Amino acid sequence: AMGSVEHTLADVLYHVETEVENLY
Amino acid sequence: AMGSVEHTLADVLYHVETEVENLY
Amino acid sequence: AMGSVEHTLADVLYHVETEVENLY
Amino acid sequence: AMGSVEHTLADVLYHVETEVENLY
Amino acid sequence: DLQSLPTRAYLDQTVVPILLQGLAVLAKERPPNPIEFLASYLLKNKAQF
Amino acid sequence: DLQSLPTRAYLDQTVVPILLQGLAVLAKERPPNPIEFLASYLLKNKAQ
Amino acid sequence: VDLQSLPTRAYLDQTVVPILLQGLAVLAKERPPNPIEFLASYLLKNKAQF
Amino acid sequence: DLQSLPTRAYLDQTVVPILLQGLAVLAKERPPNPIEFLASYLLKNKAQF
Amino acid sequence: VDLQSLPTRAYLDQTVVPILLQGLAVLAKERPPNPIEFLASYLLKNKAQFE
Amino acid sequence: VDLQSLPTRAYLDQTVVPILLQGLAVLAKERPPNPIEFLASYLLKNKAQF
Amino acid sequence: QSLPTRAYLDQTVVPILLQGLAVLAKERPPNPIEFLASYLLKNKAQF
Amino acid sequence: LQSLPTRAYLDQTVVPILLQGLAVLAKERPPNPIEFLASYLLKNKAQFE
Repeated sequence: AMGSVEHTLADVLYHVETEVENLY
Repeated sequence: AMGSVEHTLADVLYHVETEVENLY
Repeated sequence: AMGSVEHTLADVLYHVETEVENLY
Repeated sequence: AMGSVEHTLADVLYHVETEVENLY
Repeated sequence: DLQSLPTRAYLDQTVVPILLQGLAVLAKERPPNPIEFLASYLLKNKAQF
Repeated sequence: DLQSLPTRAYLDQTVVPILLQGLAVLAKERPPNPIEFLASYLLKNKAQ
Repeated sequence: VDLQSLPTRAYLDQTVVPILLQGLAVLAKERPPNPIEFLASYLLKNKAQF
Repeated sequence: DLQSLPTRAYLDQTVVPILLQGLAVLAKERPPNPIEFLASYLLKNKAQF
Repeated sequence: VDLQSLPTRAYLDQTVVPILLQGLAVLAKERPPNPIEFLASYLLKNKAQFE
Repeated sequence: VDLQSLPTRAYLDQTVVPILLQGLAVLAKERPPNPIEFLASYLLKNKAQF
Repeated sequence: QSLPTRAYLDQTVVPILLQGLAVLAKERPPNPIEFLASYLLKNKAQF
Repeated sequence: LQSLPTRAYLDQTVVPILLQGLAVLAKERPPNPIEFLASYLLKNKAQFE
């Protein structure tokens, strides 16, 4: 299930990219 | 105030990118 | 497995209680 | 913005109840 | 009661248990009409919840 | 596919959007028979 | 509930986020020659449903 | 080319910037018809992207 | 069901959620140099009113 | 990096949300006799790591 | 364990990956992969 | 590189090898998960940079 791994990494990337230090 | 907008768009992109049709 | 199902319903409930109409 | 506070706490609670140890 | 409860507590006192069991059965069998099937589960088991 | 999806992905691809909309409306209306109201919503809205 | 006084994120979430989710989903699936025009057309053609 | 890009990269190379500016203007002004306003922003500023 | 045997959500809702709501509200309003210390102190200064 | 001007949600997420995540997780797991006191003490005792 | 993939990764490596990639994005060293591996090994104990 | 947005940077540096790493990790499930991932990263680094 490559999809699950990709979803997991997407969660990680999303949280990193949406860090307050990264947005503002 | 760009941070809130960028955050919103990030949510959108996340949901689009993790669609089941795209992952599996 | 009930864990996955309960996780799903948890997502659903989270979105419902955090609907803009319910918070504000 | 009490809605914002409730949304934040909702995020926290959601995360806590969806810990794998609480689900599985 | 019910009506004056917070959103989550309301759903928890009304539809969450039957939805948990319903989604469990749905996820296990995976029938051709998942939504209709879920609704039918809800209706066929309402009295017990 | 479908059959072989993980459970979360399966439920998310089948019933979760309509459940989101349904439980939202349910929470708004708060009828005397919540289960019948929800099943009925799912049924009235199945096509979409 | 007034929309004028909502925080930015909540405002955008209550106005355009749902239609954008499905719009960008369809966009990503189809990938038309004129992406911006296609997205705008999607928004206009489905606004009523949101 | 675009056709062969991953989802995120495709959207980043096509519609993300104009959406940032559009959603920014939308959030600032908050017009009575937000979806139509956003679509109109996209159309009125497409040329710069 | 006693606290101990409640599901995670119900337990937190009956224990710390209200005081956390008020605490975070005041915190968000004041925005002190030490937000965590401020929140803990709020919790202590209002414990009795929240059981 | 100016906290002061952040939206409420972003402020709380940049200040107290992580420690609250770990704190309520521990709280839900242990369930002490005095949850509010226990929580305040958790925040004070782990403040430095956050 | 007997966990689904996502739950397994969420219980094992996701938090340390969150903090690791955040730090990576902040610093952006000449050695992204080596820096990340080193972050995981040096902070393994806290997770 | 230096000048990329957060996501594009992570995509150009560590995302592919992390995909392969998490795939193997999820498949094998060692007692070793974090150490195994770091070691995977190190042992396959050359093919990814």
